Amino acid sequence: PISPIETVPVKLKPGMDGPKVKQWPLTEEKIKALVEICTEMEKEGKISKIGPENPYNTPVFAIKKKDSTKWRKLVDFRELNKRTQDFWEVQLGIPHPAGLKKKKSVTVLDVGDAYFSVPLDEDFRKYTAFTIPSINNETPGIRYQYNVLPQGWKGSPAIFQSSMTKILEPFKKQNPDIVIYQYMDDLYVGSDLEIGQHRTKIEELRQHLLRWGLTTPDKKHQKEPPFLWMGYELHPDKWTVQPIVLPEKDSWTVNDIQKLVGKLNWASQIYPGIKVRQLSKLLRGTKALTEVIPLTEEAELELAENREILKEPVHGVYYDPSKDLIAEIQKQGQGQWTYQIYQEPFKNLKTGKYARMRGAHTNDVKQLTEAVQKITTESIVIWGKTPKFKLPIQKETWETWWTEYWQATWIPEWEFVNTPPLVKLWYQLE
Amino acid sequence: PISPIETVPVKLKPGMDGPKVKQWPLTEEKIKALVEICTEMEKEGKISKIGPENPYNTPVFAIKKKDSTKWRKLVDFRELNKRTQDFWEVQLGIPHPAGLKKKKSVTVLDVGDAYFSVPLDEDFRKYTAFTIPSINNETPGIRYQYNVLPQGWKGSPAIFQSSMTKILEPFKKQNPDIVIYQYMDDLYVGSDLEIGQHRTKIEELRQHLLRWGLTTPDKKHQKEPPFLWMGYELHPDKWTVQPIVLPEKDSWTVNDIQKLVGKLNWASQIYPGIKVRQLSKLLRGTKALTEVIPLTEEAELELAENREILKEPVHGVYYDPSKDLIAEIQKQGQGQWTYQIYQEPFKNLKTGKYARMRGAHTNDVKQLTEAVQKITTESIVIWGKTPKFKLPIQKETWETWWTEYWQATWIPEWEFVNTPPLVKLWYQLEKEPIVGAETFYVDGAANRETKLGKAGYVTNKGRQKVVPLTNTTNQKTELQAIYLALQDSGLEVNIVTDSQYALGIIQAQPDKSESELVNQIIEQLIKKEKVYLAWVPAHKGIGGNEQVDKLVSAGI
Ligand SMILES: COc1ccc2c(c1)N(C(=O)OC(C)C)[C@@H](CSC)C(=S)N2
Repeated sequence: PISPIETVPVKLKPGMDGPKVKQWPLTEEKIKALVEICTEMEKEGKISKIGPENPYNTPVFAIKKKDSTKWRKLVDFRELNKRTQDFWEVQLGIPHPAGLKKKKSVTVLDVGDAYFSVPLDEDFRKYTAFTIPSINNETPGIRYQYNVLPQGWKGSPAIFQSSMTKILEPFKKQNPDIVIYQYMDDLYVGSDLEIGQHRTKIEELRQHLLRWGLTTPDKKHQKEPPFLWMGYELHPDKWTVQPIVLPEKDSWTVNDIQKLVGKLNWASQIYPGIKVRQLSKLLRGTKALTEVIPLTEEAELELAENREILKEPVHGVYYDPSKDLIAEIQKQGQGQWTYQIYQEPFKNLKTGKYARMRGAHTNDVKQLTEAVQKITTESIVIWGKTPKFKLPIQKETWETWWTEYWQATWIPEWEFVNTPPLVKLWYQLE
Repeated sequence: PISPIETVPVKLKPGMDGPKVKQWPLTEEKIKALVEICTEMEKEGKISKIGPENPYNTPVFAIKKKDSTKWRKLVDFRELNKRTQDFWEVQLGIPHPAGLKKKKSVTVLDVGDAYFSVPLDEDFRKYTAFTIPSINNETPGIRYQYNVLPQGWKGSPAIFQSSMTKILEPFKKQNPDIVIYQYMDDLYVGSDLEIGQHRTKIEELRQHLLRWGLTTPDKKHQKEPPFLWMGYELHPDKWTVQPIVLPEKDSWTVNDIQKLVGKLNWASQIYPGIKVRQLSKLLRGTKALTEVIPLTEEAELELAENREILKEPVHGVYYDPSKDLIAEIQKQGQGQWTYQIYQEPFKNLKTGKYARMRGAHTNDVKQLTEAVQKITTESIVIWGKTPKFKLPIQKETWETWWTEYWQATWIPEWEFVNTPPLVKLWYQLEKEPIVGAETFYVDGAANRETKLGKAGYVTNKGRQKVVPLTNTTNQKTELQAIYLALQDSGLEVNIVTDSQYALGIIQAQPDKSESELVNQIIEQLIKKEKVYLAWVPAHKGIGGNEQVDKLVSAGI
């Protein structure tokens, strides 16, 4: 009933062992959804049960992708990558086409089902074992192991890479200017064509992807206030940045100036060397806050210097490939959030203000997850690596609620904030 | 009585090899206590005496534990335990009683020596070799080899809890709803069958087992309804912990206060209302378990306040998947919260307490929402759902600590209760600077090595002051300076701060602390009308530092 092919020997990183992470306790409907999934899949020869001689592990979640009807399985393969894929970031790495970031319209298709065909190594499979949880620790785990290529794993598209180049060939030349990037189970596609023209260029690739095998890009549809009609069209052309909204109407009083001296004093270790003195001496006295005080003659030379230096940075943008991006988000209000993608503290590689409606759900843990997803697809298109997040949230709250509004394939590494920053003043690029 | 079940493949970590020793040569009687047991253990096929060609070994303790009537041994696999591979942990926890269902009739079957029945893979058996030499040294080389899972041995409980999950499998399939559970040497079978009909399913089981190899002499379900499961006292329709007798002394060491803080803790599952704060508060001295600590009077005040609720017993209900799950939380003061969880009103399912520690200045609204989580987490871990919350907090003071807090929070379905100790905001600072109100520039300084501070302020209308301090940290002092500054203002005030620390500590608008210093600022804030807290950087002449830190100047 089968069709046996050939295997690429996968082995372990510098004297390492397999991940022995632990399965975070799961809801009920979800544990039901996971067995609904894993059993048909067991029939499909994809996965299979193991015994005690395999002590490894990896988290399993359940997500309702796009719109409510059926659940998707997710595997926090974050540790195995950390194990195996940092040697397969070399031996078998997928190069990042650094022009994807310039191409007017990027789209993402879920080409993750294409791997479930490729068999995985008889000797390696143990490290992909995952366990399905039980309510109230009654029964011992439903313990599976992967036969084929795991759709989560970062070392899967690396294997299928060979096959992916061969299958996309006809398209890449019939459509030359199109830049295609393969990150995980995703296929990022980018052109210089306008909406109408690019949207079909993608259907083209879809059908091409259909015919040429059973690789299939899952149907896309939904309708949120923001146009989510066709595809997940990112527009790398609008990548411009100026969150720092310096108050034009604020240097009227003493308090305004006290604020104006504070924001600026951060732009000191960010923008090496700034002149603020002639302004500060204007409130050198112990005066009343609401005192509507005019600025001094030599003061404008401090405001407008920095006010024009707030129009052109210098060294910052330098991406070291032997180091990694760190994304830090900070809440700003009812809908808007602000992020900072650096790599070595204070040197901003990219900043922006995530937002959404005030008349919407206005839910904190909805926006945070939908912002985490954004910060990241952006960093794929740009750096080809997922950032380490510095989250403004309770460790234990996130662990509960993330897997709910997480309509996404990959899972970036994370961290949570212990202290209250002064960075969420009006907007601030740390 | 070897079983004919699919055995499991065990290996030793690569690079290694099985252990090899030679034990402390024993004499006449002790060997007579081993030859008897071993040469009838081989008859039952658990071991096998393979002589030459096997180079390994292990020792034999002839341990008649307690003082048994029949001699018993125990082979210490300490060295093998290191060499063998890693197994998947069976002990993935404990099914907590609160999430158990009312399975009418229940029984427990003793699968105690059901380890020696399951077989060990045919290749690993050699690494379990052990030898026993004679007194006279006449016929040495008396060495067996283990056929089944030996005692202790890393993989034993692993392989067993897996072999027996395959054994019960056809039974469980044929006849479901007759729910099975298993832990080490127990079989907790129970259903909704009228005793005799339940007494059949048990004997059915007891014979399936006897057919699969593992004998179970639990003479016709020989185990009574009241159970001692890992401390838990179990009755066929409710639960609690039975023995929980915490004595008192007159001069106890830390060694004994830790057991004390233990029991009171455990008892927190059922007994509505309990706090182990002050009993642990003094445990700071993580010294030796021999040093005596003269318990504070506030710890007895609590130890006794516990002993009452603890004396007169409390009962525990089971779960009903159809009946709601609703929990409520009461403020028990001192940054200590307590919660109870119910389906059918009043009668309790599970109770427990939350209490923030090691990191003060925390908000009550915040301390509330932290507790809720602790619960929302404990729910999913047990029942598989989330409790509809019943909370002592006004919506208009909550959404003001959702829309006002930096970190992001999230509490599911929750509804308003009514209890005298309401959780809400006692105060709140201004956003725009106040008009007319006196502007107090605050300053504070101290010694990095002379430890003698100076507090004080200056006002927009030439109104100075300085209150010298001693044994006060720079941090405390910057804090003391604002309090000072608070005291000398009318109804509405403005305060420009030196410190970011003090700023960011008064911004979060806390309430409780042991530091009378911060508690005293709090009290000023609560009675004041409109408070505004500004901020300017130190070491940069911002504000009025020129003359402001020229007055609070020390001699160094
Ligand atoms: C007095 O014994 C009991 C009363 C109520 C229950 C149990 C035991 N339960 C159990 O696992 O026992 C311990 C080891 C956790 C389970 C299944 S027992 C077939 C259930 S659903 N309710």
